[PDB]
Amino acid sequence: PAMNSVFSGLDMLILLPYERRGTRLVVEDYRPDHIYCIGADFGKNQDYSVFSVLDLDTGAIACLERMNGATWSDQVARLKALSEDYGHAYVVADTWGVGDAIAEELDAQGINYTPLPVKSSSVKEQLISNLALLMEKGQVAVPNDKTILDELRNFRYYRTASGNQVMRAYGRGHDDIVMSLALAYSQYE
Repeated sequence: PAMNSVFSGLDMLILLPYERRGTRLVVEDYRPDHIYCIGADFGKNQDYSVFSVLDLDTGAIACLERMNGATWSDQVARLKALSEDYGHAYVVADTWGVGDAIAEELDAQGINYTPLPVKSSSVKEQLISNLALLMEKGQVAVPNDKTILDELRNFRYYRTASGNQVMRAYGRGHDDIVMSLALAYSQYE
């Protein structure tokens, strides 16, 4: 890790085997005695959308779905299917700047969701610090997928011109997986 790495506890991250089924990485199938939620961010244009299914009873990711180039309606339909697959798991959705169509469609399609708009650096910092703390404590368990691990590894601290802290991917990288995981783990006690 570089000096400015956010996830200093990456050594305590539990790595899980999985089966790749198209856009899903499936660690385990639905356990009906457990309660699940899904962290969801939505991509515009060629950006990725990432849905992270978290078993709230074990603290482990059961399934992670990631894709780009999907229509807005297809993003919502895939989220609905994942929710239904995991017992009508509730969605923690980053609703900031998602647009009228997706907002209307979540409601119109009866998706079980709670809004968590990542509307400022302050909100992002709360989400991230919670994930990072849980990680150091050995409570975060994710699919052992190099893309996921690399995105976590490359998430770094910077400062703005006014001196405020910001967190973002190194170089010209992405953080859609990081934020999806943080949205899921925001619910974990």
